[PDB]
Amino acid sequence: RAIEEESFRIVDQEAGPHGFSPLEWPVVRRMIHATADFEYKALTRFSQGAVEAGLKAIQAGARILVDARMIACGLNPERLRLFGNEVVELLAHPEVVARTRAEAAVAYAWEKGLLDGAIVGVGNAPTFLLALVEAIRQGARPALVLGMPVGFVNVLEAKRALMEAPVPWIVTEGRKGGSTLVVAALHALIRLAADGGV
Amino acid sequence: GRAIEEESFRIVDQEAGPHGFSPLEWPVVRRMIHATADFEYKALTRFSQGAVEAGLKAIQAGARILVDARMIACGLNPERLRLFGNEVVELLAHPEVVARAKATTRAEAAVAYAWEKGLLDGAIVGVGNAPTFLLALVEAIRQGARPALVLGMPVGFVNVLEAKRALMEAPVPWIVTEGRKGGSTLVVAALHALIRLAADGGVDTS
Ligand SMILES: [Cl-]
Repeated sequence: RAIEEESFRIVDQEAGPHGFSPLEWPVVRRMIHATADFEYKALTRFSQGAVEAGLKAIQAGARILVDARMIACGLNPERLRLFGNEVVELLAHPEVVARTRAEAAVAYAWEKGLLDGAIVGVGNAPTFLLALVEAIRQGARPALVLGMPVGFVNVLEAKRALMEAPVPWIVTEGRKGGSTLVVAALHALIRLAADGGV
Repeated sequence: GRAIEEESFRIVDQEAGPHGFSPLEWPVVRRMIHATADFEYKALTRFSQGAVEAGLKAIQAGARILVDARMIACGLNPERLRLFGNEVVELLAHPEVVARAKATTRAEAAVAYAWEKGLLDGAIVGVGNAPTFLLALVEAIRQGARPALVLGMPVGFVNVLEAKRALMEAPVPWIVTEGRKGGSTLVVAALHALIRLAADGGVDTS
């Protein structure tokens, strides 16, 4: 229903003082909306041209590689079809499996040029985000990297690292983040990429 | 890999602080905080008398888990569902439910469907997304539905606060995240905590 609409109304109205470009506020709003946690207004950091990078990748029909099944099933298929984007839950792939399982996903990824131009969503595996910031140091170039691992170990470094990598990103500073934030930010990107950017 | 999780649980116990939870309730709250790195859940999480024990018992009975979102269904760990083989049923996205829905609230079809099919009795219900679902279910409870346990953790700004109140004054055990906070991740974490406690026969080995 329109509950979605009124919920966003309450979010903006209640958001308070926020400084985000017309294109990136919609991302933060959705994240706040999905968690009832206004602290994301302060924690969510974007790099230069993060959204455009996302909108283009999405429109370009890009592939969404995610680090958790919760993220895959969370992506509303009725939204993925619009630009027909392929979601790839690596860690659960039979090949990756057959062979930590986080590094096996990246390898299997650097072994097919998937990392290039793809939107990467990380909401759980900090180590995985490290097998990427290094893989980025080795040439791999994804369109956008959603660095939102939630956790207590390896999360600050993994994000610090990503905010230092030469690729577009959106991070949730600190220990906070998770599958819900990744999903929320993706649904927001697919929504704009379908609304022309308004 | 396993060590990291144990380590991470340690860290949450270290930074939790004074809390008013029981020995069986704590492992649940800890897991929810671990899953979100959000310490406010120590203060927002409320249990009903006998909720946890009601949960372990159902888990061990092989009780079904009915949820209001696919993220919850997929978020659950297959290896953990395997311990006591607890079938998971995603109602809101269910075929028949969506079918009935279109015909004539998809949240109403869900409960009505679940009830008619005899799925609510003995079941553990996980709500982290649809408030109107928790309201329908609560009304359905006043008509004779007896779920083993209900996790009322919808997140949001519309119908959320009242949906939880309607649950916290009902005749069924429950666990709620007070306020507007909650979500799929909280239900999954709470369920995983229940399964682990059950597997360990009610003893917090973590
Ligand atoms: Cl506190």
